[PDB]
Amino acid sequence: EQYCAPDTDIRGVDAQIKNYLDQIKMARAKFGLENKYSLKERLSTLTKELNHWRKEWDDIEMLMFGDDAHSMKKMIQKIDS
Amino acid sequence: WRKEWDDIEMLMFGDDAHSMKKMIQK
Amino acid sequence: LVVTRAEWEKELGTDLVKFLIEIYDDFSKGPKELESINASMKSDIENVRQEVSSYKEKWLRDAEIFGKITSIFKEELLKRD
Repeated sequence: EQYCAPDTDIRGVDAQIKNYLDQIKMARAKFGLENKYSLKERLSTLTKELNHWRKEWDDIEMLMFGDDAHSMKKMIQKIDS
Repeated sequence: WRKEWDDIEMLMFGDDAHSMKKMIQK
Repeated sequence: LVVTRAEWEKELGTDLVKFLIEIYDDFSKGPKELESINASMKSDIENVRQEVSSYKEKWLRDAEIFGKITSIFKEELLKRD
């Protein structure tokens, strides 16, 4: 709206626009540059978490391995006969 | 009988894997 | 691909400066849009931290399982005898 103001000089308003456009670039750039990168660090943390989940699943498997071993003991009592 | 012996061997292998698992837990 | 001139650190943040020191980054999305996702992306990073805590809890459960696995381990040491 300042362009059509009565006493305004065009040069100054053009200068304001350049500063404004540059400020737009900087805020958007900072947010985007963080978003992905910080999120990528979080994703590496998530891959570590998935490895931990795999370890938990392996512990569950060892327990189920124990169940299998108990079933095997019952079976041995059975080639005993 | 051979299958039963193989199952016993697999149990021994699992016990071996058990030590590696304890090492990982440490 | 401009120069932050410590200003990049002043706005993006000092700590991040590590990787981007060791520009040409995307700015295609609207800064309002980027601000909204970064709220949500930060929320997702918090969710990832919560998931890491859950994985640690899973590891503790696995450790309780390992302590029962410990009697079996003692029997195995006796067998190795």
